[PDB]
This record gives sequence, structure tokens and C-alpha cells, in this order.
Amino acid sequence: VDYNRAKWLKEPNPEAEELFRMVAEVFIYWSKSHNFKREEQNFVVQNEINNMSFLITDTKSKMSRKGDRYSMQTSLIVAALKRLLPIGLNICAPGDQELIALAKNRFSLKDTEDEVRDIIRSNIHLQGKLEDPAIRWQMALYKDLPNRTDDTSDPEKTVERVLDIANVLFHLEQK
Amino acid sequence: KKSSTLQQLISETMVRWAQESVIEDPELVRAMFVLLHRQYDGIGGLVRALPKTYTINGVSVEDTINLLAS
Amino acid sequence: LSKKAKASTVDLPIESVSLSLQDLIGYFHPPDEHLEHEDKQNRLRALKNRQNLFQEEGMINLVLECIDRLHVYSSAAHFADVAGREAGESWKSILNSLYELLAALIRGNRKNCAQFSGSLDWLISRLERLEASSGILEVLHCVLVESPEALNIIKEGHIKSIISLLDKHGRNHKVLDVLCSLCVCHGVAVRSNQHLICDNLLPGRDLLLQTRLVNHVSSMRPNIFLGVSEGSAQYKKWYYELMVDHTEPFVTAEATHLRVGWASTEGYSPYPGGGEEWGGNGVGDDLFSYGFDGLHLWSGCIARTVSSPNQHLLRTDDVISCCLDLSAPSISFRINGQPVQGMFENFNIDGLFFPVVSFSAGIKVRFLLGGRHGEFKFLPPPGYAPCYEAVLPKEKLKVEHSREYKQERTYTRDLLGPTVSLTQAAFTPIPVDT
Amino acid sequence: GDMRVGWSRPGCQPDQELGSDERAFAFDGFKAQRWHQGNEHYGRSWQAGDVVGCMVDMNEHTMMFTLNGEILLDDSGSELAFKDFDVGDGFIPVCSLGVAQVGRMNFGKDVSTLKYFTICGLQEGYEPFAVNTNRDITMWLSKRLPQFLQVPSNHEHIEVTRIDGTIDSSPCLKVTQKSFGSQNSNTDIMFYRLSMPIECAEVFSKRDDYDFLMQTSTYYYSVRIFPGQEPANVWVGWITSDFHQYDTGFDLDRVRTVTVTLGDEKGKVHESIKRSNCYMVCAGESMSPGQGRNNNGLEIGCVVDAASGLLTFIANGKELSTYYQVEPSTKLFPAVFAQATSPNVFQFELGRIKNVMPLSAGLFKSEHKNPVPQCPPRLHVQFLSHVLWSRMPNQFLKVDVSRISERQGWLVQCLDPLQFMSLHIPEENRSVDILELTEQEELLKFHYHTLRLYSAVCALGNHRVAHALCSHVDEPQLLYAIENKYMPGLLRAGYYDLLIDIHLSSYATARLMMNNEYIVPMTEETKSITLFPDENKKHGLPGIGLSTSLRPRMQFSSPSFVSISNECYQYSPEFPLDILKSKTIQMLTEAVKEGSLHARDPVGGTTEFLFVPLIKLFYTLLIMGIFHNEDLKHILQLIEPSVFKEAPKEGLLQMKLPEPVKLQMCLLLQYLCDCQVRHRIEAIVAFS
Amino acid sequence: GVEIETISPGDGRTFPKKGQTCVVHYTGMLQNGKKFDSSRDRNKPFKFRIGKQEVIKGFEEGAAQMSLGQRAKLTCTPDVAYGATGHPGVIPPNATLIFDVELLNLE
Repeated sequence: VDYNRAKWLKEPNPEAEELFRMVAEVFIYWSKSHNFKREEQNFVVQNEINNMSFLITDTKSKMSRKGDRYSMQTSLIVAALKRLLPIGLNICAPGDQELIALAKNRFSLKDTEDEVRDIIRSNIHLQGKLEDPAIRWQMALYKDLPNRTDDTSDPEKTVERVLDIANVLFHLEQK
Repeated sequence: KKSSTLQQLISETMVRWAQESVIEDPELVRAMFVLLHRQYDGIGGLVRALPKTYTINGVSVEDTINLLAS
Repeated sequence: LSKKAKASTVDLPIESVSLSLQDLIGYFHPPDEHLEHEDKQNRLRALKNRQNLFQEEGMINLVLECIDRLHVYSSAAHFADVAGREAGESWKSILNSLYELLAALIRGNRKNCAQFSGSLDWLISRLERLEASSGILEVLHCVLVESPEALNIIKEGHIKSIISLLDKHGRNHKVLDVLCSLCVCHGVAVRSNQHLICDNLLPGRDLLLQTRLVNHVSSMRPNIFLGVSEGSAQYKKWYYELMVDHTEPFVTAEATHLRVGWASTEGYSPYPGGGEEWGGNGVGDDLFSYGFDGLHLWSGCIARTVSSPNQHLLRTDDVISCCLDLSAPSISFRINGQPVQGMFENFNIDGLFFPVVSFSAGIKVRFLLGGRHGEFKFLPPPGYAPCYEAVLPKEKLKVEHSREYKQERTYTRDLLGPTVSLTQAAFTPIPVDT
Repeated sequence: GDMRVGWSRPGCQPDQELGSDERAFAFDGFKAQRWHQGNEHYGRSWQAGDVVGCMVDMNEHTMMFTLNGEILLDDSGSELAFKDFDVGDGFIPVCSLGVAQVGRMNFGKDVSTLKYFTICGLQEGYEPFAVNTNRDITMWLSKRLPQFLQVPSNHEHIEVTRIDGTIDSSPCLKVTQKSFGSQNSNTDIMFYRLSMPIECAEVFSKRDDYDFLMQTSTYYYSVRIFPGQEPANVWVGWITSDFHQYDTGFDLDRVRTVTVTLGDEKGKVHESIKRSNCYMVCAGESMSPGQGRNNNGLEIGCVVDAASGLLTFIANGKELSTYYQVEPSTKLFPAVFAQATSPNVFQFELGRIKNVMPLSAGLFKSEHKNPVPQCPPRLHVQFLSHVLWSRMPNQFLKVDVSRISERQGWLVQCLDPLQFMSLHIPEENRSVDILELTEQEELLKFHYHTLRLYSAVCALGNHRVAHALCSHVDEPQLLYAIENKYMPGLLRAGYYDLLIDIHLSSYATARLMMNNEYIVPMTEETKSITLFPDENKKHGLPGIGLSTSLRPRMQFSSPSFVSISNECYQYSPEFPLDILKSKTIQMLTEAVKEGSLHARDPVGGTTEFLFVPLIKLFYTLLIMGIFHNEDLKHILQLIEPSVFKEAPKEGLLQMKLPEPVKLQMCLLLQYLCDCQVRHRIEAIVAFS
Repeated sequence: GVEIETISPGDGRTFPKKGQTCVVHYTGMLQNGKKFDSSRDRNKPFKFRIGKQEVIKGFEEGAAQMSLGQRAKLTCTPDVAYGATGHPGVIPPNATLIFDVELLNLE
């Protein structure tokens, strides 16, 4: 992904979307499961894997004590999630990311699936005053070139994407 | 409908400003409300103006101009 | 302490006076603006009542007497030599607190300021003293703002003393504010004060900052560097020409700038030295450049008029021949083939020289460097060589900006750091010692 | 190569490495390092042609760097280059370039020009630094030529003590070395001077005696080199304002000099003028015969005869052989160049000797006949320093250079005019661009109060003072200050007020004072007036129409200073009203369009500074009645396009203005209502 | 008592005479180089009639001995310019004045 990331950014890929959806459940299960924490800790210490050695070998060609054996911050799963995060960010836009943001804050105040979904469904309707620049000149300047479009996404798939990117971001900011 | 008139435009604008923000300048508040009262009291404008209105013939124009200059 | 009775019998309450002055300043402190309107009005009413009571009891004269008795001494050390070290350590602070208390007593009180109008003359007499200038200025500002009688009392001598305070103490905007208060108070102008301040402050043009519109001036030079050293291989005598195709004498209200001559670098660095890089200055505006403008020889931002047959400012169809002789340092000019009865000489020769033209907007000029870079209109003087012969074999002759930054888009502008020294320009071969 | 890029605090020093202190956070790709208060390893090294994207989040207090789009990573897994910094005064883009290094900074005014913004930063909600701007961001770069500035009270090495003059002594300015005898002490030479110059006579004419002391134009000062300081490391004399030569190795044989030789038509050199910026002597050679070097502090006395432009020196009660002859009108600053070899280096002594006036007499015109030596607070010690910035101009001259042909040479052509307003400091004999007062604060405050004083002295119809002020602030200056977009807000407001007060205030006040009185002559023009323009009872545009009521006559005088008629000291000075009106209309249209989009860079720095002076000038012209017909239609459409339309654009009324702008708009609407009332009165008279 | 340097030569034959109105552009400068007056700043040619004491006398002789179309620098001593009184607010006492006068037209 680190090698071919620019190409998917230039040309959106349903396979990349599927991979992001895939690692979303991996990350949420990683956050939810508790015994899995000490279990991975034990597995790593039994393997004596440097973990960061893979990234060091990657950045070795480009020349790019307390935590020598292992570290919380450099987990492989969160590293993969943050490397695939630009795909999610390019799929999404701020125009639904504002309600995705108060979706994260609802998750922080412990709103579960049902109320999150219905609150999003209710508050999609909040339109602005008929100038509001960031949203309209972004989307209009982008799509007034008529031929290329992504509008073929369904509202239910949009809701599911809102939910999963929101939970990924919420877990990431928690940890 | 739209204001279409200076008086209506001013009457709308003063009220819109006053109800849009709490004006911190007493001078601004006084000017706004003076203007609004002028808009709603167009008769009083003529009541004030007419006593200070005077007409003259064409032969006294230059002398009146000189007197006004002095 | 005065009257030569200096002893331990003195009864100076230095600490008590300091504490009481601080307490009184706090007592007369004006209300804060962050307070609610009604509380602010109540505090203002209480402050005005306190000021009126103090004025009626005659506290202003007591403060003035204390200030005078403290001012009979000239310095903190002079005071300490009579009163003691402890009193000297606080003489300045007590004077400052007394002035602050006076200002707080009379601030915002028209009656108090009108009564102080009588003593206003005595206040200004000590404006020059450094230990009391700020306090006296604050008191004067308050009195002049509040009382027209103060303006009526103020005369020419006081205004001239204030302007002398500007002259001696530097640029202080509070003095300008005091002068503004002298000019206008309560919407009523004082013509006498306005005329006095104008006639005594403006014509000097030595205190207030002066403003003027200046034409932007740019410079052009060939990529040629001429230098003389010991054991160098460089020729010493050089010649070039500049001929003017068009010149508008006044594109704007300011005369068009057009100077031609030579300029030197600051010790082998390619960057011209001794002058700014943006605008306003041209050839001969520093001690690193030597210019001719048709009537004057320019150097060090100083112009000397020079005689020539039918002398005139540079105009259309004028050919200027510039000669640089580094053997015996000299720079000479010839206008339209006629010699110019003036010459630069005995200048610094540690550095690299180059032809240069400085100009404002409204010119068309042409460099003639000899050979295939501009045929000379006149035969160069014997010994002198054309400037195109100084091109290094690898490089190509080119006319470019003398400075690094020109008109260009900001995102495409090249920001340049310091440049390497052109030590290779002077070829001095040093063989290995044998 | 050796380049750094990042974010700097406003107080960052121009002569210190980026990140070598607390004032800047930088990335150095020469060694793949991060820089703030030290050095740590971060990221990789760029090659030639790379693009480094600098990213700041002042909400989360984070900093990031990207190389060709890819985010640079720390030695650990952290993407953040810096994590915990206070906001302070904010951050500005900054870069540092070493020897022979070339870089380009792109603030993203045109987002399409950014190379890797879309790859990283666009999706993370990062805004380009100049996205919401109308004009190019001004650039400030470290100055090359050192300038003389007053020694700071917090200087690391130099300390200046002011010693008052007693009965038995003279005023003294003592220079001491703070850090001597401790390491990192500056062994380099320092160049000190006095803040005020002695100016020679304009034309040269080819106890003590009081009459001679009053008639003389000779001034004196001295320098005491203390024991323990090597006299061979101290130079004493005078310098001009042109002196900028900061050299570690200084000697009298390498000062800038020239000789202008002027002769007759055929040889016959009739004059030779030797010009230089440094007229000084070395104390070591000044000693000359055998002394103990320490019996008393060396006292080198400098004597300047301004009436003849002659500079002489005294070693110890003994005239030195070295002397100088300066050109007329030269301004000479007392100067000492010293390489400190002791905690106590030297001291200026502003005394006097027999038959010579002190330095204060020539420095201050108020003390021109005061033999008593003085050291007023204006006179202070300045030192040559490199801690200064230069403002890169927003526009350069367009010069076209091209090789026409082999025969014709190289053509250089420049035709488009360009000007800047120059602020001249009189005592320092230097000039700056007035746009540098955006960063120079004390000068900005003093000049704003100077403009206020200019307004005050001519306030309320002082036509003589207004005419005099026209000599100091001419109308090209006024127009340039009105139109310039980079002017500081305070100066812009001051110059607008100055223009109004000098040229427009008198007649505007006269019309406002006659405003509420309607004297309508009974003429055919008066009789032709009707309440409504046509059969349809539709109000006409206020102000537009035929008005016959008597008005004060508008008259102006030419501010010439070569005439002696004096009859022009009535009436305000004349100003180009057509040009002023056109510029006002154009500037107001531009201001409306620019403030509609709520830019980050309004003219003057704030919306108040952008609109209040412009609207004040517009209202003053409207009161004067200069506007007519089409200009009135344009200004009314600017105020309110919908109501005043003649049979998404929003006028000033629907613009979300600040309170002062609202007050001025209230004044404008008041004037429009007054115009309507006047029209009604005239129509009533016509019917009557 | 005034004296003149040429800057741009004129026609050399046509000179101001008595009863004629000179139309000129000038730029008034103090001896230190500080500008105090300029007709080019006001974009209005200055018109004055010979021998009517309309302007300062040094400027008068300078313009009189200039020619048509000529540009010249005029140096004027205080005694012919303003004397010891000076011009209040503009010209300091005993100030020598330098002008850059171009004689545009003669009416």
C-alpha cells in the first residue's frame, strides 16, 4: 500500500474500498477485545519480533532502552489502519464529515448503532443558507466538469460508510 | 415584498441590525433610532423644514448669496 | 535638611510618605471599564466628590510644595548626600508618586484644572528635568484637555519649551498629543496656538519624520568582472559605451533617473556592495559606485557638477563612453565624443568592477561592449580594451539585473542564499615551491 | 543542500540558525533533522527538485512535514514533528538557505500551483496559507548591510552606562564588556557611534573669550580609553551615514574612499575633493612618543570646525599630525571602533576644551549658544548590528533586456512608472519605505500621532496652516497613501483624515451647516420641479434630479510658495476633485467585492481600517456635492443594488459590517433622507 | 542675487519680455535637498507675469534670463528669496532656494 498508494488516490478503486471496509472490522475487533491485548503482547514477546524492523527495512533504501523490545504506539494493526486511512479520507468528503464528526462525539458520549443511525438520518436535512461557500464551490467546481461522477452511491451504503469511518476514527482517537 | 423605497430599506435595515446584534456603541444606537424615527415620521421632516423655508425672486439671488456667505 | 541643619535630628517619614502616596493613588484610581455602567457611575461620582473635597481643603498646593521641596535637589545622589542613602533610594519614586497623585487629583475635574491653570506656568518650568518630565507631561495633558483657561494661559514660550522637549528627549508621541490638545479643545480651535505650533515645528524638518514619493530605480550590468591584483592575468584598462534611444524627462512628478558608470563588488563576491537592492538608489549613491548623469559626477550619494561642451542632462541620441583605468585608478567619461572635464581617481581597487547603468522608468538605452556585442560609435582611447574581451571562455556575455530579485510571480520567484566568492575571477598562478 | 524550512515566531532573529533557539521550528533535509532548541533526527534527506510540504495544526498544537507527498516520520513511529508548543504570538512560514542554495516558497494563493497538496493535506482539512487572500503576501528577508541601532539593555556583551556631568567632570557614555573573562565572549571588533550628527556649514568661507566662543563653529568631544584596553585596538573619529562596512579585520588603510578631480577644458586641475565615509585615527599610533600606556586613561580628542570642514585630533594635549578635510554639508557621526581587551573598553566624554564649543551645542539647535556641555537623552550610543529585516517590494520595475543585434548592442528598456513613499529619519540621515512601519512599531505610533497633529494644526478652517501643510504632504503623497493596499491601517486612516482636513473639511462643514435651511429662488428652473419624475408615482433616486435651492459657493486656492500675493490664504488648497472622485468610486467598488468574500487580508489589516476611511472620504465628497448623475447611480447601486436598481450581489447594507462602518452608513442614509426632504421642499415651493 | 545652470537647452533666442506671462514648471528645493514646492506635483503649470512683483524676485530674474523651452536650475540667495523672516511654516529663516524651472510657454 505504501508503494502503490498514490495510484489509488489518483484513480479510486473499489478493491481499495473493500480493503478499507475489511480493515475497519479488524480495527474495531482489535479495540473491543480485551484478552487479545495481553495475548498479542505474549505472542510478540515469545516471537521476539522487532515489529518496527519491517518499517526500518522499508525506509532503509530511502535512508529514511525503555521501548527496545516492544511499544504500544507502533502496533502493526494501527500502522496498517493509518496507512489505509488516506483511502477512506479520499472516499469521504467534509460535506458529510461534519455530521460524521458529531457522530464521533456521540460515540464518545456512548451512542450505539440504532440512535447513531437515526440521528444521522434525521440531521442530514439541515441545509445551509444559499451561499455557503466551502461546500458549494468545492463540489460545484469539481463536478461542473460533467462527464465524471461518483454519484452512484446509495443512501444506505453512505450511512454504512459514515458509521464505519466514524467508529474507526473514534477508536483511533481513543487509542 | 422587497423594499423598493429608501424609507422601507432604512426601516428594515435598522431593525435587522438591532435584532442581529446587541450594539455596544451608544452613538450607533442613537443614530440608528434617530434614522428609524425619521423614516416613520416623514411629516415631522416637513414640519421642521417649512419654517426654515424661504423663497426669493430672481433679482435678490446674488445679494442673498453674499449674505449667506457672511 | 535645608538651611544647613543636616543631622540625625531630621524627621523624614520616607516610608510613611511612600505608603501614603500609594494609598492615595489607589484612592483616586479611576473606575475600570469592565465594570457595569451603574457601578462605574457610582465610582466616578465618589471619585469626583473626593477630588472636590481635596481641592477645597487645598491638597493640590500641598502636593506642589512637596514637589518643589524635592526639586530643590538635582539628583538622587545629591539628595542622599544630605538626607541619607535610604532617602536617596526613594527620592525618584516619591517624586513620581507625587506627580501621579497630582494627575489623579486633577484628572477629569474641570474646576480643579481651572484652579491649576494659575500654577500651570510653574509646572512647565521644570519640564526639561528627566526625573519629572513624564509626570509633568501627564499633568499638563490632563489640565489642557479639561480646562480652556489652561489654553488661554499657555503662551509662545511654553509651546517652544514643549517643542524643545521634542528636540532634546527624542520622539515621544505624548508630546504630540499635548500639542494636539493645545491646538483644539472641546471643539473650539485656538488660531494662535495652531500658528505657533506650525511655525515653530514644521519648517525645521528635523524632528518629525519626512515623507516623499521616490521613483523606483533599477540597475543593469553585464556579467563581466574586472579586477587588478598582484600577479594577476587581467588587463587593467577597459572601455565601453551606452547610447540612449529615448528618455522621457518626467514620466511622473519626479525627474527621471538615468546614470551610467562603473561599480565595484565587496571583495570578490559577485554581489554589488554598499547599496540597497530594492529602489531609490542608483550608480554613485554609495562609495562602491561611480556614475555620470550628463551634468554631474556621482559618488557616495554626492554629486559634483562637471563641465562639458554644451553640457546637458542625458537625453535622446546621447552616446556616453566610459573608460576605467585600474593601473593608476581612474574613471573617465566622454559625452558624444567630447571629453568630460572631471574624473574619479584613487578609489579602492580591492574588488571586481563592472559596467553599470541605473535608471527609473522611462528609458530606452543600449550597451555597446565592442565586438559582436555592440559596435562602438567612437574609437576607444589608446590602451583601453573593449569590455567584451573580459568574458570568460566558458561563459557568454549577457546583460542582467544587478540585484538578485526582479519582477516575477511569487510562487516562481527563486530565493537565493549567500553566493560563493568568485575567487577564480582573478587568475593568480602559484607554482609549488621548489 | 543546507536549507531549513518551517514555522517561526514573530520574534525570530534573522542572523541565527532556524531552530537553534525557541523562536522557530524547522526541518533540515541536508542532514534529515528537526530543529527547535537543539537538533534531533527526523525524516530523510531531499534531493534537488523535491517539494517539502509544511503543515501546522494550531488547534491540536502539532506540526508535520511531507516530502513529495509522503509524510516524514520520526525515529519513533510518530508522524508529528512537534507536539507541545504554546500558541504565543502565532507562527509564520519561514525558510533558511545556505551558500549557493536556491528555494521557492509557495503559500498557495493559487491552489492549483501546489504540487502535492491534493496528495496530502487537502483531505486532512489543511488550508493553504494564502488561500483566502486577494494580494500577494509580503516577504521579509534578513538584511545584508548592517545598520547602526541603539544598544539593547538586554545585550549579551555590550553595556552602556550614562554618567552625568558634575561640577568637576563632564557627561560621559561608558561602554563596558559584560561577558569579558567568561567564554563565548565576543573578541570581534565592534563599531559604536553617537545617535546624532554634526552638520558642516552649507557654504565654506575661505579664561576663554566669550565673543569668540559664541562666534565659533568649532565643536569638540573626547574618548577615554581605559587602562588595560589596547590602544592599537581602538579607533576614534567621525563617520558618515554611508558607513556600513562590518569587517572583523578593520584597518585605516582599507576604508572606502574616492577623489573627484575637476579641471578646465585643457588639463588644468582646478579642484580635487577627497571623499570617504570614515575619518578616524588609531589610538596606538596617536600615542606616538613614549608613554607608560597606563598612567592615565588615554584621551583622544576630536575637534570639528564646521565653518571650514576641518577635522583635527589631539593625543594628550598635543595636536596630532593626522587631519581631514570634509566636503560642505557633510554630516559626521562621532564613532569609536573597538576590539575589547578589558571589561572596561572606553567612554565618550562630551566636554569641551579652550575656545571650542561642546558637542551638544552643534548637535542641538536649542543649545547653539550654550557653552555648558550637555548629554540630552536623545543622544545615545548605537552599534553596528546585523539583526534586521528587509521588506521585499510587492512590485518591481518591468525591465526588458534583449540583444537587438551584433551591431546594435544590448537594449535595456523600462517604461512603466513605479513609485514608493519614503520616510526619512532626520537625525539618522537615512530613509526607509513607509511600508516597513507594519513591523516598525514605535515609528508607526510616532508617525500616526504626527499625522494627527497635522490634522489638528489645520482643523476648523485654518487655511494658512493647510497651505503650509501642503508643502509637507503634497497631493501625490496623499493619492498614493489613499490608493495603496499595503499601507498600515493607522497610517491609512491618518492620511485619509489629513486629506479630508486639508482639502475638503472646510467646504463640507459649510454645506453641512447650511444643510437644514432651504432658500429657493423663484425661477423657471424652480417652477419646473415636480415631486415625481413621471406619471407613475415612483420615487426617483435620492440626490439625482434638479435642485435650485441656494448653496454655498465652492472655491479653492493654489498652494504655490513662490508667489507673495497672500490673497490665496483664504479658501482651502486645491485638490483634483475629478481624480479623487473616480478613485473613490473605483476603490469602493473593489472594497465591496473584496469584503464580500471575507478575505484574511483586508486593506489596513482590519475591515474597519479598510472601510471607515474610504467611507468617510466618500461621505465627505457626497456632502460637498461633487458627485453627479451617473456617479450617484453607481454609488447607490454599491450601497444597495436591489432598491436603487433602475428599470447574488449585495451592497454595503447586507455585508455584515462592524459598528463604526454601520455608523458611517447611518450618516450616509441620513444624508440621503436630507436630500429627499430638500427635493420635497423645492417641489412644494414650485407648486406654491 | 540668483544664478542659473542649464539642464536642457532652449531655443536660445526667445526670452521673456515686459508685459508677458511666463508659463513654467518648477520644483522648489531647500539647500539640503528637501522639496518644499512643486507645480508638477499639482499637475498645473504656474503662470506669472513679468515685472508685477507677483513672485519672489530671484525666481523673477531667473525666469527672465531663461529662454523658451529651456530647463534650468536656479539658485537664489535668501536676500532675493525670503530674507531673514522666511515663509512661516514652509521656509526657515535665511534659506537659499534651489528651483528646477522649465519655461514651457510665453503668452
